[PDB]
Amino acid sequence: VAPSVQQKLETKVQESSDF
Amino acid sequence: YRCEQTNSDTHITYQKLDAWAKFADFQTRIRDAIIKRQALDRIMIGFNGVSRAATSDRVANPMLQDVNKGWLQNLREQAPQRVMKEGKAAAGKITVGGAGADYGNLDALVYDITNHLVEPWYAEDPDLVVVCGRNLLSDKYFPLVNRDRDPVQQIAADLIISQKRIGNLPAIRVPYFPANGLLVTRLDNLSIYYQEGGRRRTILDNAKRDRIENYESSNDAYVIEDLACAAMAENIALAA
Amino acid sequence: GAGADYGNLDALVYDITNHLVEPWYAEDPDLVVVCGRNLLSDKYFPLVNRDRDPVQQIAADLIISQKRIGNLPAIRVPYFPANGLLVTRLDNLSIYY
Amino acid sequence: LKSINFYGVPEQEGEKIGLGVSGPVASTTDTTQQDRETSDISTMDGRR
Repeated sequence: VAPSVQQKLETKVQESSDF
Repeated sequence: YRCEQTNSDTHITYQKLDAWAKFADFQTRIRDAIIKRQALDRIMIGFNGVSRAATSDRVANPMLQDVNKGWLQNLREQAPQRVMKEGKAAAGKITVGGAGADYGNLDALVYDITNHLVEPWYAEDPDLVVVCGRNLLSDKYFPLVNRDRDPVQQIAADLIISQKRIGNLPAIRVPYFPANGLLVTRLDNLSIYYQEGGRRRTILDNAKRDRIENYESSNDAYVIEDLACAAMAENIALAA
Repeated sequence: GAGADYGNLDALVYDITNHLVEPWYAEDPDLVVVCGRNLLSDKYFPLVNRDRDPVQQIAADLIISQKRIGNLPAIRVPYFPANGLLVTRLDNLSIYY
Repeated sequence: LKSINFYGVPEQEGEKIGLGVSGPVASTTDTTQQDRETSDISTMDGRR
């Protein structure tokens, strides 16, 4: 029907907390 | 200071675990992310915690204003003269040089705080810094370049933008700081007093509800070591 | 030109960087401002047109030497849209062939 | 164009999904008459 949409996984980086 | 309990808690439904089963490390990665989030969330309370309500409403106070007393609230309770709630003859706020004349730019406001609210023997401490969020610092440097400066002044403005100091004090980027607010203190003056042995970490595989749960009750207390060197301003109506 | 709405282009680049770019990547040293050659020309033009004093002239030459815009290096790129300005580290931009 | 990235993706379509969290996760609840209601914040959204 329609091609499979290949997916990778990005980790959404949060705000840096070195405070 | 009551090192009172905070109920950090995360559940992963079986459905989310199963539907993303192709990514082998999927589960682990969310754990890493949540660990990072938790630490960030920690400091977030430390500045937005206005009170500790018996029940947390994630919709009423999404800033976590009712989970604990952040350092800022301690100022607003103990030694409330440190909290410059309103400026000189303004209307329930601190205006800047846009409206007539009150503290001019932000530099004069932090200077006045440093030499009238911080204790004398700390006002000249080299380690005194100014904690601020993103709106006020960025918008403080903004009128350096928004005024159509001449080339020498543009070189100088770029240098000033490079130097993150507010007034004469080094500035600290801090996420989730209450906008229109400014803290002047030493970073060594701020502390987390958590109860040792208060790590009620537990990992529950709650099949009854079909979710992998994880509890961390943490007894913590956002405490300012000394109020001699912890001043602040609220409602910095930074006119544009 | 009229009022005060992001003043000179450097003020606009500063606001874009510090309000729209992620607050943690706002200071990546490789954050470069991608904009067409003609736009940089039109923003550096006032530095030499408004009849400034000689010491301001040498300062102007120094700035024109620095391709840096706002406070960020500017990448002169052909065929860029007129009256547009992108900002991103040049490793965001990928072509998946 | 020497600075642009060139990746040889072996498929016309596809997505990369960012795995974020929906905000604060830590809160407090008095369990005298309540539960430590646990909430999920893990969100994920993908570019195509």
